[PDB]
Formats: sequence, C-alpha cells, structure tokens
Amino acid sequence: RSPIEDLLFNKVTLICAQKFKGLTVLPPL
Amino acid sequence: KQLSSKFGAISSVLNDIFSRLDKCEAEVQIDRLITGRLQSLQTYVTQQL
Amino acid sequence: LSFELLHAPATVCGPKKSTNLVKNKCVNFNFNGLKGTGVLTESNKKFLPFQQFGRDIADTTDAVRDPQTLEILDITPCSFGGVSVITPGTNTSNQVAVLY
Amino acid sequence: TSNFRVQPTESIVRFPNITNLCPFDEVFNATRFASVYAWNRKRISNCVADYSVLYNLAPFFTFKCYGVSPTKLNDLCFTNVYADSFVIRGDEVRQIAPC
Amino acid sequence: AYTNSFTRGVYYPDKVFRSSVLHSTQDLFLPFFSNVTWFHVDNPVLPFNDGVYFASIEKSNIIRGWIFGTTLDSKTQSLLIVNNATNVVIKVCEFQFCNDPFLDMESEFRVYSSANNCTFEYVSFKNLREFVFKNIDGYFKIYSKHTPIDLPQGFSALEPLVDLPIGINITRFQTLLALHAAYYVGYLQPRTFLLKYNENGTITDAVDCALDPLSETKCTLKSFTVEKGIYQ
Ligand SMILES: *[C@@H]1O[C@H](CO)[C@@H](O)[C@H](O)[C@H]1NC(C)=O
Ligand SMILES: *[C@@H]1O[C@H](CO)[C@@H](O)[C@H](O)[C@H]1NC(C)=O
Ligand SMILES: *[C@@H]1O[C@H](CO)[C@@H](O)[C@H](O)[C@H]1NC(C)=O
Ligand SMILES: *[C@@H]1O[C@H](CO)[C@@H](O)[C@H](O)[C@H]1NC(C)=O
Ligand SMILES: *[C@@H]1O[C@H](CO)[C@@H](O)[C@H](O)[C@H]1NC(C)=O
Repeated sequence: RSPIEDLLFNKVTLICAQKFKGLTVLPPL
Repeated sequence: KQLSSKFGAISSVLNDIFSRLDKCEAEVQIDRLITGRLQSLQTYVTQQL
Repeated sequence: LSFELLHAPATVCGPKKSTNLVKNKCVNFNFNGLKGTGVLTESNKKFLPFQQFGRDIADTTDAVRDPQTLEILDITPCSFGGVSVITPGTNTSNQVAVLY
Repeated sequence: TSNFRVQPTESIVRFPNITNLCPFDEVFNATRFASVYAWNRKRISNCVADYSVLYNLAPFFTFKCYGVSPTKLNDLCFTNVYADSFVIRGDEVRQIAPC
Repeated sequence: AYTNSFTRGVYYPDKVFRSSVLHSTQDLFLPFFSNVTWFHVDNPVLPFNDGVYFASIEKSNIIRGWIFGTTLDSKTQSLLIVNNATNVVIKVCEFQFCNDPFLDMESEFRVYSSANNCTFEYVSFKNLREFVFKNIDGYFKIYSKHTPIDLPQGFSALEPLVDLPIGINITRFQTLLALHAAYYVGYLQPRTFLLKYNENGTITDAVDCALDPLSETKCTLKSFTVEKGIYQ
C-alpha cells in the first residue's frame, strides 16, 4: 500500500463473545 | 443484548427453565421465547437487507 | 414451603453424589443447580472473596466458583463452526471437499 | 449444509459437602399446628432434604407447586427455605394461592 | 451542618462478576450531590427509611456501634451491633435501652439494663470507614469499605461484609459514641446507576442517571462520552 493508503488504513478501526453465541463473520473473498 | 432479554419468560436462559420446569410445563415458556427470538432474528435480517 | 432463586450460595437440596471434576475436557457440569455443556479451564482473573459465579453481556455463566475446592474456573463452549461442501457438479463427479 | 458440535462425555455434580439432615420431623410430624392468624415461621438452612419421607405421613389432597416442578426438586439446590405451617378447612384449600 | 456528598455510596448491587461491562442497575444507591447531615462531637435519633448510608472520619476509635429498632423499649424488638475492640457481635432480640446509651479498658458495657425473649444472636484524620444498611425482602445486609485519606475526593466501591436474615422492620436509627470525631449519615433513595467495570473487576466511576440531563444522555447512549450533536 502507498503511504497515503498507509495513512488510510490506519484511520479506520469482544469478538469472542459474539463468536460463541452463533454469530460468525465470514472473511472477505 | 436482545439475546440477554427475558422476553416475558421466567428466565432468559434455557438451562434454568430446563432445570426448574418439566418439559411439558416449559413448552409454553419455550414457545414464548421463540416467538420473539425469531422475531428479533427477522428484524436483524431485515435491517441487514 | 417458600423458595428463592439462585442469588446466593445454595444450602439445602438432595443428597446427590458429588464426583470429582476434570479439566480441559468436553464434559457436562452441574454447579449448584445450573447445567451446561463446555470445557473447564483454569482462569487468571480475580473474584473477590464474596463474589459468586460471574455473568456476561449475553447473560450466561462464563465463570463459576467451586463451592468445595474454592477454585477458579471458566466455562467456554465446545469447538463448533460451519461446514462447507465443495461440489463441482452432479454430472461432473461425485467427489466433494469438506471445509471447516 | 449444517453445523457440527462436540457431544459431552459424562456429567459432573459439584454440590457442597453437606451431611446433616433437615429437621422435617418438627415441621411435618409436630404434635400441634398454629392457626392462620399466628402462623409459625421456621428457618430451614444448611442441611439436606431427601424429599422422600413426607410421603409416608398421609396421602396428599393437592400437590400444587408454582415455579419449581415437583419432579425436579432434586436437581436444583436452593439457598433459603421458609416454612409456614397452619391449618385450614376443606373449602379454604384453594384459597392458598396468589390474588 | 449540611455538606453535599459526591461520588459516594456506590456498592455492588448483585453477586455477579462483570469485566469491561457497562451494565446499568436499579437499586438504592445514594444520589449524587445530595445533602446529608453531619454531626461532630449526644447520639441523636434519626428515622430509618429504605436505606441509610453512614460514613465516619475520626482519629481514634469513637464509634462503638449502632442501634436499630422501631420503638426502642420492651414492646418491640430492636437490633444492636456492638464492637468490644476484640470481635464484632450481632444480637437482635427484645432489649431495654436507657435514656443516654453510651460506652466508656473497654469494659463499660451499659447500653442496656437487661434482655428478654432473645431470638437471634451472632458472634464473629487518617481513617475512613463507610457503612450502608438496607432492608430488602427481609434481608439485612452490611456494606463496608475502609481506605486511608469535607468529604474526601475520588471514588470508592463498598463491599459486603456480613449477611443477616433477620426479616424485621427497622424505622429508628441511633449511633453510639465513646466518652471518657465527626460522622456522616445520609438517606438512600431509589435511583438508576450506570456502573463501569474493568479488567480487574472493580468499580472506578458511577453516574447518577437523575442528576443532570448530561447523565440522562449518557444513560441513553450507554457510554460515559458524548459527542457533538443532538440526542433524544
Ligand atoms: C468441605 O467443603 C469445604 C469447602 O467449604 C472444605 O473446606 C472442606 O475441606 C470440605 N471437607 C471435606 C472434603 O471433608
Ligand atoms: C411421628 O412421631 C411419632 C412419635 O413416636 C411416631 O410414633 C410416628 O410414627 C411419627 N410419624 C411418622 C414417622 O410418620
Ligand atoms: C444543604 O442544606 C444547607 C442548609 O439548608 C444549604 O446551606 C446547602 O447549600 C445545601 N446543600 C445542598 C447539597 O443542597
Ligand atoms: C414495622 O413498623 C412500622 C412503623 O411502626 C410499620 O409501619 C410497619 O407496618 C411494621 N412492619 C410490619 C411487618 O408490621
Ligand atoms: C489491577 O490491574 C493492574 C493492571 O491491569 C494490575 O497490575 C493490578 O495487579 C490489578 N490489581 C489487582 C488487585 O489485581
């Protein structure tokens, strides 16, 4: 990634509790 | 937090209802839980759509 | 014969036999009237001496306190997940691939 | 297709080590009972209730139980038991109910 | 003789353990910035409604217990908890108090002349002690918290010490002093509090939801920080 993109991904932000209760997040393809 | 809701039953978890009530007396409580848990699921699916 | 719910350490019930517990294994548990399925692991958290079994956002018994050994445990559910079957086609071949 | 899970192997009971018996003889096989205006209150705690010797006293006209189901008096374990013993007539048996 | 109390009177409502959970509890916590009465040295008598929050800052051991009851005579039962500098004892039955109950080598027990029909008994400025007594479902509970230090600044979480299943009405409150030191007493009210937990599992801050509309907005957003905008 470019330094502009390196600044871009750093400006965008428990998962175990949701993972236990039947809620799973599929990773992007 | 809606899973954490009681939905008008005696308890918000099925383990307590299984430990306290017999299955025939817990039929109504399980029915009252599903009627509302499936509704929350449908509302979440509609919002996601 | 009035009764109150499990908001305190239990005192009076039947003479059920209390067997020894195991750790890091898929075993059912019965801690003072509540039952569930999972594994028992040692925890590094802290429970004030007056604290009973804990709870979470989803209102489940994540951690329990042993009334006999006064020990520290966690409750976590079993290894579960979705299974995916890769079918290239009914007319092509009967071979499938299993994905977890 | 579906969802897989790991089945449990055995069950573990971790009840506290209580050996003394509850004094059910002084509340069920008492010489006399109080009235409905001066009903007694007995604190039963820190003992074991077998829930099997009460059936040898007399046949029960009603066994109504709100909340906890009779079949499951042994699986649960309570922390405080209150007893209110008094006597009523036959037409006033159904009056022991809320509302 | 009136001083406001802020960020005091918060105790654990239940017996559950939560970590990093912004759970809201409705109980009898002391309202924030509420007027309480403080007497300095007597032993006046105060009504006991709902719950009573008690605080004390002394240099030596001056408070020698409390008196609870309804009429404080030989007609109705009264509750007495006293410490004789060795172990705290709890005994609630029919007492008979004098006009000026006081304690004076702590072997000058003269709070009551004689007792009868006893029902229950039990045997167990750098100092700050806080006590909370309340009656719910006929279950007496005592919350205690001691820490070294005109209310002190900061926050403190009160922990339960003993549990008493007395199940009697209490409407008369009276403290006991030592003769030969100021104490803070307040009245508890039903309020809604948003408690915050951490990784260790202790309360570091609390919010009284009925103090100011900012706290109501914090209750609505379920967070301690509110951003720029308009909220209903
Ligand atoms: C009974 O349980 C207590 C826990 O409260 C324990 O301290 C004690 O050693 C036990 N007694 C036995 C196992 O004989
Ligand atoms: C009640 O106590 C009397 C006193 O001896 C006894 O004879 C009677 O069998 C008891 N009733 C029972 C055990 O049901
Ligand atoms: C408390 O009451 C006193 C006397 O009326 C008054 O001077 C003081 O400002 C009050 N403080 C609060 C917290 O209202
Ligand atoms: C306790 O005393 C108060 C005041 O005397 C009274 O209002 C209340 O009804 C009493 N409690 C009971 C259970 O009678
Ligand atoms: C509180 O947490 C800190 C770090 O998170 C830790 O160093 C400290 O030991 C904890 N306090 C207690 C009493 O465990």
